[PDB]
Amino acid sequence: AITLDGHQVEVCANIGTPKDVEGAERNGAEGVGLYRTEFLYMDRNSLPSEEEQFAAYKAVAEACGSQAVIVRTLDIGGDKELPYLDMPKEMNPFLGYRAIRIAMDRKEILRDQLRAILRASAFGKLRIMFPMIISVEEVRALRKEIEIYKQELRDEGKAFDESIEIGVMVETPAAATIARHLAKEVDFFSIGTNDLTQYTLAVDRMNEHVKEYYQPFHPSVLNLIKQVIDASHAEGKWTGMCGELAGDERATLLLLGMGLDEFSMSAISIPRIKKIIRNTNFEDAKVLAEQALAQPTTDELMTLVNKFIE
Amino acid sequence: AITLDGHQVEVCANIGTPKDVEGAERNGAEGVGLYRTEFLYMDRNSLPSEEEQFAAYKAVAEACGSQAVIVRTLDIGGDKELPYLDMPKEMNPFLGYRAIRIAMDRKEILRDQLRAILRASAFGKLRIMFPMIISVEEVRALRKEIEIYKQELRDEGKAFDESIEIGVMVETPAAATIARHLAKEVDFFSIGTNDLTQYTLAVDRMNEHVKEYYQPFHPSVLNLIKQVIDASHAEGKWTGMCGELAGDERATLLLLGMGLDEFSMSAISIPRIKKIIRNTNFEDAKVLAEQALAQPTTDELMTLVNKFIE
Ligand SMILES: [Mg+2]
Ligand SMILES: [Mg+2]
Repeated sequence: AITLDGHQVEVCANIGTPKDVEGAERNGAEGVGLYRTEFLYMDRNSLPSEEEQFAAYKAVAEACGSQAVIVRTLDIGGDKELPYLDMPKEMNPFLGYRAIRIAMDRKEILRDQLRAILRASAFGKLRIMFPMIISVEEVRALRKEIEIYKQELRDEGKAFDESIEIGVMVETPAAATIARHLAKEVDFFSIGTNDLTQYTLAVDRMNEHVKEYYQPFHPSVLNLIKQVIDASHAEGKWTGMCGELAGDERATLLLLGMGLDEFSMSAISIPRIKKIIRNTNFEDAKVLAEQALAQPTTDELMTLVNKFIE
Repeated sequence: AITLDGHQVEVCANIGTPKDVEGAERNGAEGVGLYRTEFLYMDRNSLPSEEEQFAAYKAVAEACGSQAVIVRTLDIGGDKELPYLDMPKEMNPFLGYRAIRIAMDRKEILRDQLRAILRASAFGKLRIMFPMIISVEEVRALRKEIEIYKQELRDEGKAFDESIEIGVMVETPAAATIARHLAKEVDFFSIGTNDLTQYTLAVDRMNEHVKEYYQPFHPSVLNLIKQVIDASHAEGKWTGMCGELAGDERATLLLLGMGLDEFSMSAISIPRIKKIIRNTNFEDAKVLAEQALAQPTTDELMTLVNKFIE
C-alpha cells in the first residue's frame, strides 16, 4: 500500500494454518507477515517430522505465488500442555524454557524445522523468523546451524533457497535494546508487540488482577518499537509488526509515522488498514509520531493520536 | 567514598530488619540504600499494623543517626508468601499481582505502610522507594495518596518529614525507558538489577532450565542502567543500585564509569567495594564504560571489562 505522498508499506496477513491463506487472498494481503507453526506440534503424540512440516511449508510457499511468507519457528512453552514434549513444570513459563530456547537445547527440533523450511523455500519466497531472541550470540549460533543445514541439503541433493532471509521476531526488551547490533546480523525484524508489551510492562495480560496494566500504547513500548525500526533502517534493513497493534486502526497513522515498513494482521483487518494508509500523509504522520512518543503517560499519548485522527 | 580524581559516590548497606544496622555500621556503611520491608509481612497470619511497622521504621531511622535510609515498600506477591491475603494462583507471578500493584488495589496496605514511614520520618532521614513501577501515572497516584496521608497525620497531630523524598526502584524495562519522564517527578532512582535483568532478558533466574540466560552483564541490561543514570542526571537527580550487581567487584569500575551515584549492598561487601572505588580513576572508568556498553555480546563486554581491570 502507498500513502498519499508516495510512501510504500507492505500490508500482510498473519496465518495460523495453510487454510487461512484463502482469507488472506480474499482480503487483499500483499504477503504473509507471520506464519505460525504451532499447529504442527499440537494435538499429537509425537514431534512433527521434517517431511510433515515440509508438506505444510511447501503448500503455503506455492499458495502465495510470488509473495513472501515469513515462517516463525516453534514459539511454544510449558504454559501449553503438550505431554510428548516433556516440558518441565515452571513457576513463570512466560520467562522460561520456551520457543527458541527449546529448539536450541533439543537440536532435533531446530534441525527438523529449519531443514523443512529450507527445502520448502525452493518453491516460493520464504523467510525464517526466530522468536524469543535476547542476544546477538543466539543469532550467530542459529546462522551457523542454518549454514550447516544448507550444506547437508546440498550433500543430499535437495533444493533450497541459498539466499533465504533471516529475521528476529523482536518481543523481548533485550532485543529491542540491542537492535542496532542485531540489525547487522539479520535481514529484518518483526515486532511481536503483544509479548513486547507484556515483558516491558512486566504484566501477564491473562492475569485477571493485573490485566489493566497491559497497554500496547504505553510510551515505553512505542519508544522501544521506534528504536527497533530506526536500528533496522540504519543498517539498510526493514521492520514489520505482526503483533495485534498492527491491525489496530487507532495505531496505523502512528506506526506509519514511526517508519514501520510492514503491517501484518488477521486478514479481515487488511482492507481497513490499507484504506487508512492510502489516505494518510507520511510526512504529517512522522510529525505526529514524534509528538506522540514524547508524551509521559499512555493517556496523554493516546489523547494526542486520537485528536490527530479526528 | 571518593575516587582518586575526586568523584564522590555513596556506599550504603542493604538491610532487611533493624538488626542488620549493626553490621552495616561495623562495615562502614555511609547509609542504607535499601531497607526491605518484607520481614514485616512474612512469617505471620495477619497484615502488619501501622504501629508495628512504625516501630521497625523508627528504630532504623534512629539507629542510623544522620544517615539516610531508603525504605522500599511491600515488594512481594503470591499465596505462598502472603497466604493470609488469599492471593489467587498465578501462571506467571513474576508478571502478576505483586508489590505496588497489591498496595494500590488494597489501599489499607498502602495506607498502613506509608503512614508508618511518614511517622517514622520524624525520627531520621527516611526516603520512600516504590518497586515495580512502570508508569508516570502510578507515581502521580502514589503521590496523591501520600498527600492524603500527610494531611491525616497533620489532623492527628503526628510529626512527619514534610519534604520526605520519593523514589522509584527501577526493575521494569518500562521504567528504564521512560526514565527521563519519571526523573521529573521523583527524587531518585535505585536500580534493582536482579529483577531488571530477569524482565529485560525474559528469564526467571530460579528456573534451572534457563538459568544460563540470566546475565546481569548483558549489554541490554547495562545500557538500560546507563539510560536511567543519564536521565536522572539530566533532571538534577541521582541513581543508586541496590541489586546484587552493586556488591560485585567485577562491576564496580564499570558502574562507576557509567556514572552510578550510590552503591548499596550486603554490609559485608562494603569494605571491598569501597576500596575499589577509592583506588579508581572516574575519568578512566568513564572511557571504559563507554567502550564496554558498545559491545554486542555479554562475553565481549565482560572480556573488555576484565582486561581493563587486569
Ligand atoms: Mg512470545
Ligand atoms: Mg522485584
